[PDB]
Amino acid sequence: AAKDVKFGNDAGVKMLRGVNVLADAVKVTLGPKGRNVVLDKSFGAPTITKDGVSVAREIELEDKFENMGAQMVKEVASKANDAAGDGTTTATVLAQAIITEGLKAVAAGMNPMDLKRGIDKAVTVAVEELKALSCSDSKAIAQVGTISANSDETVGKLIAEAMDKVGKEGVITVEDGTGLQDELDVVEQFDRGYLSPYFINKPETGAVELESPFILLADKKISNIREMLPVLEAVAKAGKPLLIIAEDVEGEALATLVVNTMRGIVKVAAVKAPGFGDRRKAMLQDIATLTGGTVISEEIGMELEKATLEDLGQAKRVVINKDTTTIIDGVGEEAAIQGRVAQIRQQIEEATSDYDREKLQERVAKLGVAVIKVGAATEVEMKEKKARVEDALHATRAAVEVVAGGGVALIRVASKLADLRGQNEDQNVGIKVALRAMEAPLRQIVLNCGEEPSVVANTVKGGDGNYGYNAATEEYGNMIDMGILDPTKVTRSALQYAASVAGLMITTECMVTDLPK
Amino acid sequence: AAKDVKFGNDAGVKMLRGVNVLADAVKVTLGPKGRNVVLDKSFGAPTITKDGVSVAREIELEDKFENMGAQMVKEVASKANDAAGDGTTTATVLAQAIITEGLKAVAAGMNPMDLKRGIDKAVTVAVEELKALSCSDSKAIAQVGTISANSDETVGKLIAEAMDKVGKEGVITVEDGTGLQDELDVVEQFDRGYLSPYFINKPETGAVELESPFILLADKKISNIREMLPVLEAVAKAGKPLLIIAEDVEGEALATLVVNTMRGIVKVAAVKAPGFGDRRKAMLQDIATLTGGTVISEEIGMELEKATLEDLGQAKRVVINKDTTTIIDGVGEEAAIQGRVAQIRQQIEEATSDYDREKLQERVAKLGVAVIKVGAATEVEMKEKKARVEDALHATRAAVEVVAGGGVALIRVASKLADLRGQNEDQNVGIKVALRAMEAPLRQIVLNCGEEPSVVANTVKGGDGNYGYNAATEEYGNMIDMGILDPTKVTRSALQYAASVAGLMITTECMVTDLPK
Amino acid sequence: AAKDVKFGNDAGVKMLRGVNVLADAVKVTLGPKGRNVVLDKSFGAPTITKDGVSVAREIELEDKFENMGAQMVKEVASKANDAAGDGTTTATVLAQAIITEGLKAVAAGMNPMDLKRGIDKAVTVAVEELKALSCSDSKAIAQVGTISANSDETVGKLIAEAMDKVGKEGVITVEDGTGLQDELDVVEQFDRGYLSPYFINKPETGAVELESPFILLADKKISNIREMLPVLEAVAKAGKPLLIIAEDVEGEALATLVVNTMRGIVKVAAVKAPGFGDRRKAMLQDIATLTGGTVISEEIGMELEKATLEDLGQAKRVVINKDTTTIIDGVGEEAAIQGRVAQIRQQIEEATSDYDREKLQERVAKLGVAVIKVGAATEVEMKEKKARVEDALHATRAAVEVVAGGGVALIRVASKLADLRGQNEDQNVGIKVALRAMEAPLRQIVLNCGEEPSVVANTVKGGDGNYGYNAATEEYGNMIDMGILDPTKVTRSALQYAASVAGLMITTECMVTDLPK
Repeated sequence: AAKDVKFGNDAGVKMLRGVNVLADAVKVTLGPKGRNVVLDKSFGAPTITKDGVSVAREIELEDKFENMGAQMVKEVASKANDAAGDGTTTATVLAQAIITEGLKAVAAGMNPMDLKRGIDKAVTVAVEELKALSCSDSKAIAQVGTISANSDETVGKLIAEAMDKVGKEGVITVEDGTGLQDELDVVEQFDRGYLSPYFINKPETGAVELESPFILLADKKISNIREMLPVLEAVAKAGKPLLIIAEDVEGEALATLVVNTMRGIVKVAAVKAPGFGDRRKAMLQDIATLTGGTVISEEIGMELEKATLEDLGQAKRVVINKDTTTIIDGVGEEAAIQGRVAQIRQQIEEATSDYDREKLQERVAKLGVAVIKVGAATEVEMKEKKARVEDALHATRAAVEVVAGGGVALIRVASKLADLRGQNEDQNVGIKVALRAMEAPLRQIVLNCGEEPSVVANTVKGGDGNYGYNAATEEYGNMIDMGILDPTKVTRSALQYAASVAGLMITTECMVTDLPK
Repeated sequence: AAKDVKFGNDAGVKMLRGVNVLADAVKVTLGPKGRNVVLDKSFGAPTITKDGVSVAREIELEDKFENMGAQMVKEVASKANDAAGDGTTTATVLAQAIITEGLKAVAAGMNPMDLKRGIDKAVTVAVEELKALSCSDSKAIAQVGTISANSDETVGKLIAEAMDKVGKEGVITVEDGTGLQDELDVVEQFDRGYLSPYFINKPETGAVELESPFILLADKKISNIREMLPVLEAVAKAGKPLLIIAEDVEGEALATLVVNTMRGIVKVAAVKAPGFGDRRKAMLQDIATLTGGTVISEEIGMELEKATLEDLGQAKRVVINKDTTTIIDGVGEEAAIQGRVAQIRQQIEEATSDYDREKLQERVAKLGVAVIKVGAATEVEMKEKKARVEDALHATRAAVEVVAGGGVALIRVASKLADLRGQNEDQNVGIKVALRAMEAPLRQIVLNCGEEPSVVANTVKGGDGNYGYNAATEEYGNMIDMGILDPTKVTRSALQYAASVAGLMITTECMVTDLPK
Repeated sequence: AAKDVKFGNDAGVKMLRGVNVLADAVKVTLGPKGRNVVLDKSFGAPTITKDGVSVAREIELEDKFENMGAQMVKEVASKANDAAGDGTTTATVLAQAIITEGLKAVAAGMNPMDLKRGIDKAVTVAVEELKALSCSDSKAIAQVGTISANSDETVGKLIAEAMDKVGKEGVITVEDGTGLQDELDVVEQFDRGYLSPYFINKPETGAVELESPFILLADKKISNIREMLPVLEAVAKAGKPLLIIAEDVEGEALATLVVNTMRGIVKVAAVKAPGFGDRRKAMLQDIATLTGGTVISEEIGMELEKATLEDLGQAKRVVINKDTTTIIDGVGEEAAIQGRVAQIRQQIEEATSDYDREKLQERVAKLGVAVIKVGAATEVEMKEKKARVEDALHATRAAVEVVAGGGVALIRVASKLADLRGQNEDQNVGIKVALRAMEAPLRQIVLNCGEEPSVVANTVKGGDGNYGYNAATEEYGNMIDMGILDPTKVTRSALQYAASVAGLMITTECMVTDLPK
């Protein structure tokens, strides 16, 4: 359709307004004194939140261009959430700060490209400086978990031990307990999410759950639909849920499965094979050995139509997040899986490239799941405990993949980079833009407290090291001694993502959108 | 004509906007880092100023009610200017601060009357506290003189020289120097201004100047016009200028003289007799002896019509300001004047009431005069140097019968009154309203510097005594050691006038104005 | 009437538009390739000009605020025209450049006061640097004379001839030639203009001309009107024109004379006495000796009314410009004047202060006169040649007590100040604002040629010294060798006036004007 095009400054103003609308709505929920935000529910009473992520999801503007700006900075929160699993609001306040001052410098005549270069330089030097000041050990892992579950020491300990058993990389799932106590057991996960939403049968978690499903392993991309019908019929009996782990399921057959899940029971859930090219099919073999199935390869491609339930692997349970699929308890234990492990473990011995050995080591490391059965007290208490552990786990994993909290770490880092220079004046301005934005988080936390940000900032900048401002007690002191910590992971992730999106927007010279007319 | 009436809140909002428009325009010119304000000239290039008084004079709003508010607070500046002769901008920032928070408290439900009482209480305790922090010895006279003269050591010394010669209670005048340099000599003025403007033949100074005029001294109030005609005719020859120092010139004969000055040469200038009742006519006799004239009393009232030029005293020159008339060089020197002095000097000996002696002492003091002849710098700068000396002289005499500058004095005073309470909560709120307004001056000075007012204020409040912030060098230190002083006179006057006008506005419940329709 | 008030940015935008409208209209006429501007005549064919001054006079905008901005920058042209007598367009392009970038920096957050300080610092260092790149010997006088006379060798020589005869400090006048050719002869003026316009009987020159007028010399300020009537009556016979050289003529008697000149013949013309205080009356005596009159002093003040025509001096002709009065051929030659000269010449011998001798030397210099009689070219071109000579003469005398043209001088000066810094970043920005504006003149000259300003500017900045761009031949080369010179006077005056007005506007925080409604 007819488009609307805006260049330079005209496009810059529309972007700035859009980011301000989103950022302002989000930033009010920062810190222990974060204010509430009312999100109008389609039906019933409105939602009350202090959670930034929840607020951002609702932000969409009428002005096509402003909305573009809001959707661009919304990428900061989502990316930081996907990486660190926390600190999205901090990322949003940092992004806005860099974009605000960045665009103002552009309007002043500064070179967009130079500005970006200066900002990027400040961020690289900042992250390394952040490392110097610095969630690896179980002490920290247990400390983050408890914090994520309202100081519940029980939950933090369960997570720490869970990660200590299967490694801070292994698959971990939370299940219901069987009469009090807290159980932990490894009962025999790849980076692939559902090819399309809607498969999400549990909207609250944004994940797909399948109980005792069959797993169709294919080495080709499904698109034909029709030749899949005979396999679907076979799965329609007993094991209702079906998990398709093919090379890829094209929009053709994929759209058919999506339309079939609606109304027609649980049906099927589709994801793509882990890895690519050569290692893709060898990786599929590992899944086949776990689940006890047969991979329908190129030559067996004709067989895709006459694939019996014997060729379909099976598992006790499977959970598919946005970008992670975990197969819990596969059917083909010991003998099969262990023999597979013996082969690959012998592959590393066949010394070739150091690369191969690393990749093969990842495979043997993958071939079980560690289930955490929660404290089964009464009935409702067990449901809450599971809700606590579930959220606390998710937050700890992101925290794993500490520095003084309250935004003092970034301020302390900015003080060190005061002499940082670039190749020119514009690059120097960009550097200072980044350093001024590193004060934004603390200033916003203080602003929400009802105190003057300029004063508190000045005082903390006057202090040294872990000297910061406790927004909870309205008192200054040693942040770490007061227990106000931030994983170095969430802090650097928030800064890096804020700077990348901000860098893109500052480098933008033209915007195109469908005309309202 | 038809009026427009607004009550309570409706009237309060209109007043607040009006005061904000005036105050905001004025306050930008506060301190050493005061910003410029462009005043559009009717013809030619616009005026550029950092002088608050000049800006305020131009302020007039379209909205009848808002204009009323602006004209009300404009009274603060004019009154403080008339009293201290400086600190009008400080007075305006104080007024706005009290009015802003005062009206907000009113809108919150507070009792206007109680609020005013609390504010007034805070101001009375503040001025006495200001006195504690703040003139007999020559050191004190010279010190306050330099401060009032904008840290000019020369001027401060001159005021000390004069008060050392004729005494601190003696007569002191200032005029241009004959042969450059800077002179001071002792050679052998009452509180009454022109009864009506227009007589002002010199618009630039806002004063009336008469050269070799005749002085008609009358002990009755002129209103008849007609019986004055014969005397005016006699003065129409040779000594064109005429000065009427009668008991009072009623609007009847006064309006006739005003209409006659226009087009009909310089004509006459009218003022009323110094003092009142009994001492009024005895005071007139003193003027008669100086000028060498005869006072037309009650009985001589008929003679008012046949008053010859012999009865009219004469002087070399006379200058009539808004509220001061000065007779320069009277004709009747030595013998006449000296004999008059001998009588009154002998009156004080006739011990009766201590009161009489004080009043009689004022008379003999008026009838030598220490003539300060300013430094003749290009004969153009003579006017600037002259103005600076008379302003400093006036301030020094008032002091005879300094605090830390940069608005730190008021802040230091506000710290002492932190425990000040009233008869109720509303009175306590009003007290705090006044104390918060005492920080306004410093915060505005800092705001104009480009620095954060909340931070600098916090730091100065953390210090002690003369510890303040030098806005010129952007450095903290001992204000007095840095030479940043403020006459206690300008400071207390600015606060008192700000509080009085603010008290009136906060007590206002109804506004009436001519309808625009 | 009701006013309209605008603050900060709102006032800044209105000012910028106004200055842009004026500057843009004016700058198109800059240089040898200046474009034409059509000025609509009230009656007849429109005016066609390449003269900037003529264009500026016509500029007046509808928007009250924008007009204020235009009238403010219009002050740059008028002031530079009054000082250097040329370079108004250059001044206007410099002003606009400083204001444009200055206001943009303000909008960016920069401190107005700091900016002004930086600009002022750049200008002071620039003018001294300009002096370095830039008059005792006849060669220097003639050289600067030709340059000021638009490279006219003839005029430059004449100024050298005159200063060789009566000295460089001597008196020099210019007038029409009697018998064509071009004459120069030595036969046996004060800084005071008409107290009020309207006296200007010759609108084309903006000056007052009186033929064989009487000269009333008074040592007091006239205001009485009435006592002047008898003297006016005496002058009403024979010598119709009258010139009043009193201490000052106050608006009272002045307004009466102005109303009398209208309809009532030529009447009288009033100006104030040269100098002030003591030397004022001694200076009046010198005029009295020339014209052959008697000065009515303080004591003779009564005589002001009975001042006979014998007391009134007389001259052959008198011309009163805006700020200069010249008495041509006084009646009291030789004996009287020469005796007066003998006294003052003997005063300098009485060694006291070096100051007195300088001032006394100025008096004897005023009381021979080198009469330059312009080349009589058709008696019509005589007026053009005459104007050109007096403008060049005025400029040469100022130089006694040239740089590369085409705007290259300022560019060369800006290159030197590349390392100039201030007390802070804002002051550094202001400095750079001034340096960027110094390229404006050349860029505008090139822009009018039809060539790319950025390219030519870059090339000249790449060159050295007098290397510039000849806009006439479209060729680069040594400006001075090509004969493209600019008096250092016009260049520094244009820069200083541009910076002062720009400094005021940048310091402006509020604008007030009569409401259109």
